[PDB]
Amino acid sequence: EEKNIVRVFRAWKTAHQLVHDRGYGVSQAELDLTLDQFKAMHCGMGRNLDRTTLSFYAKPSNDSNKGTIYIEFAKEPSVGIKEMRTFVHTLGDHNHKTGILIYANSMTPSAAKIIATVTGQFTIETFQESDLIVNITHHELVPKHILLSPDEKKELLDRYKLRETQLPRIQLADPVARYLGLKRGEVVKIVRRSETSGRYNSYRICA
DNA sequence: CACTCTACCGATAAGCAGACGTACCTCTCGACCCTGTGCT
Repeated sequence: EEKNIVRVFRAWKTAHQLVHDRGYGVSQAELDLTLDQFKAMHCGMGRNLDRTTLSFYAKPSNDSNKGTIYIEFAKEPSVGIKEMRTFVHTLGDHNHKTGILIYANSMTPSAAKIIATVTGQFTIETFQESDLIVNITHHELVPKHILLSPDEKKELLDRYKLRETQLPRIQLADPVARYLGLKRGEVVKIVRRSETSGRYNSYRICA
């Protein structure tokens, strides 16, 4: 019982960090909470976690072009087509451009088909709770990934006289690509340490 | 308009087979059968 509560708290804080990293607005109070505060703000009198209140949303911080982002934790342990349609409806109602759905156990394939069905209208990204318990970008092995704006990508390609296919590649299913919400064609500048040069800048296109 | 019996395309793995293997060099030694048919 308590284990599920602490797991959902960890996933929820990780989702808040994920939102803040992508460039959306998350108040420092939200980032710097504690387990007890989460219990107070999301658990009932009987301490039973209330999955209705696990959803939140955020606004872009420095790029007003981006739409609002909406994050919801699946009420049912396994997401189905019914809940996928419900989530798409919720996204449409409030005009949320981006939507992240976090489920616990599994998600059906025909439910996944809905993501491609509405890709032209909304961008929907799915996470498993276990994929957000620990923030991977805080790992020592993970170097600093930074999304490049289209102007900076164009600058890089023109400087190296490159084609997008000639850059190193990063998979869309890459954990850090999913953490950063990378779409196909977007380039990430990765800053790394180096035994030889001290610091190194690699560039990977999402593909 | 609550149900529970079959249609579905899905995914699941399942057992399947098929596919691969250091470098360069020196030398020796062994290599079809079976039966028609003209010849004498």
